[PDB]
Amino acid sequence: SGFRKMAFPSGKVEGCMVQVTCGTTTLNGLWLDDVVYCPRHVICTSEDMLNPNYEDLLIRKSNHNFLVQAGNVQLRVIGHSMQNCVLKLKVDTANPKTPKYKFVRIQPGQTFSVLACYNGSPSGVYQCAMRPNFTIKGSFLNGSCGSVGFNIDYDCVSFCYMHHMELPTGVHAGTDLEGNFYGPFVDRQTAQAAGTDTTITVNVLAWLYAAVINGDRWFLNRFTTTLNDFNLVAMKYNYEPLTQDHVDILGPLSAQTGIAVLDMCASLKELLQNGMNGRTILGSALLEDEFTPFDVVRQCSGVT
Amino acid sequence: SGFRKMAFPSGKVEGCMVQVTCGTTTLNGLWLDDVVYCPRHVICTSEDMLNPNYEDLLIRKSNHNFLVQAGNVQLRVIGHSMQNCVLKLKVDTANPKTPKYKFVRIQPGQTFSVLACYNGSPSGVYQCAMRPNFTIKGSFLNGSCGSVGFNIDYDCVSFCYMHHMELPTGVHAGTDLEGNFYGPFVDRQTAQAAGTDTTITVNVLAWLYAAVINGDRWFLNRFTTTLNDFNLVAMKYNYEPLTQDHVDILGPLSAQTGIAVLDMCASLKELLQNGMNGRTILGSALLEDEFTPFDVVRQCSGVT
Ligand SMILES: *CC(=O)NC1=NC(SC)=C(C#N)C2(CCCCC2)[C@@H]1C#N
Ligand SMILES: *CC(=O)NC1=NC(SC)=C(C#N)C2(CCCCC2)[C@@H]1C#N
Repeated sequence: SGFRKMAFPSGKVEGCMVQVTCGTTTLNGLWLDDVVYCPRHVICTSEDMLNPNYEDLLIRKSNHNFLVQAGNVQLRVIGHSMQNCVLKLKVDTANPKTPKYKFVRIQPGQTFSVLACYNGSPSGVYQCAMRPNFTIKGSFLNGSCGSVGFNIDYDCVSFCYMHHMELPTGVHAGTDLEGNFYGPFVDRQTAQAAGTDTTITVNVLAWLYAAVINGDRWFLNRFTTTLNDFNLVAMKYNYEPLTQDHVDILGPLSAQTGIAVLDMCASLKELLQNGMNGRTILGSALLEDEFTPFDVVRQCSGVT
Repeated sequence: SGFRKMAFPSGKVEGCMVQVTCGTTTLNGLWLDDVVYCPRHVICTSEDMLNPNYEDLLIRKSNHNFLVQAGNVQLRVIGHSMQNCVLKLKVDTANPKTPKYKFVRIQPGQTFSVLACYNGSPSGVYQCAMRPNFTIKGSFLNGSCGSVGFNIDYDCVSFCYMHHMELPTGVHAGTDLEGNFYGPFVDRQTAQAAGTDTTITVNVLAWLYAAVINGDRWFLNRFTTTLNDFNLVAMKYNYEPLTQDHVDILGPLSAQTGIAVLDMCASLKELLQNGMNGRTILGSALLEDEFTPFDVVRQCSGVT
């Protein structure tokens, strides 16, 4: 029993972290096979970030201008290319610590672990979600760009995120491992405002099921509702609309607890309309939306 | 910017996790050098746990009765000994993945990361604190016993906890790496009730400083207080008494923010007396007490 915001074990990603320096700018890189992936703005100075033309700045860079350090050993760069907002540095040595991996572009509401890094060295690991406005509420200081987000399925690491930017509001923006930003963000130091950070309804429901499984059941009420009625309430409280796909995804949690998805929806509806009344659910005084239904299943069943 | 419940990168501990089987009971072990550490109740059946005499049960066990599996390879057990509530299995092979390590017995209020494991395989990593009643609010399912808690300083892993038990209330109890339980707990399936789970005052203050550093400053008020006045309020709200040692430990946070420790104490006092009034601090609707002052410094400064 007990329910925690759990991140995946980070060792498989720790063994891929390198330092990438180009001129005076240094950031984190990800060494997978004989390639190093890093934000393309490793070729920029702080002044360049105001209005960078990456194609023009990259013309003035050769393989030897990129320094890649793995721990303390220097990897020889034998090729370089820009792919969207990431640079791919072909090195002469395959990473001996390359785990089984895939690059995945996740959907909003999906969760992943971030291995926060500075100078190619790992400092911490935390769990977070791709917000519905395509930002992440990370914890990143200067020097963390290039840190990646990932999920682990048995022995396979699915890299889903690379840290590139911090918006003026303190939220973070980045790309998948193909260099495409999540959301409408750009790698430029210009005012980029995020849209409404709505709550991930299916995740709140999933966490409400985990609460029931762990004995926190005070919030369970005597009512039910329909998807349309629930959605009218969810729209009022800036919650994402719930779909039949989300109901199907909640199926195993509904089966395990004996609580119909729409019955939990009605419980959530009353919580939105009345508040927690000074009470907690799983040690939280607010409704948690950064546990997907699969995260709850994994944590409540013990998937290694 | 951004503040997250961050755990240490777990790779150095992942490479030490083994499976220990004795008869039909299997739990997690920690392989450091040529020794494997695990809960002594690996020699017990579920019936034995009702009233075990470990010394008597251990007489009927030889080196060959303990099976140790590292990933999938079988380590040869060449010695065994009981040290308090842990068994030490001397194996014929030194762990090639042994990081730099120390065994430390932590004080209540201290935080550490837990690498939750099942069958010697890691499933997740989370951050938690040794509560003032010597329990931990972990997340452990059947098969997780033997999972360890640790802190990392540069390249050195300080192991501080080993999971041994779940109390009837859902909280967890365990030992340091010398087999001594934190608190008055015993490795017996008998009713053990925990004492008052009080709030770690110095950690709440430390998290209030992290909030100020990250821009959440609504709670800062126009008052100050004394240690004695603050402590009268802290006693009323089941908060630990704050000492001059705790004030000294908060010194760097006080220096960085320009907020005197007793001024933050007065802010905390008003928060205890009025509540949050529906507001959040660092995305939390309650006061967080599982970040030590050192954790805040590390996260807000970028220690790898
Ligand atoms: C996202 C990020 O922080 N980018 C960085 N840009 C630049 S100039 C394009 C930097 C420089 N020099 C640093 C790397 C060194 C520390 C200061 C920021 C980063 C990073 N990370
Ligand atoms: C702390 C804990 O869970 N202990 C266990 N005891 C016993 S009997 C002494 C077990 C058995 N058999 C298991 C290990 C296998 C899964 C069921 C529980 C554990 C554990 N862990």
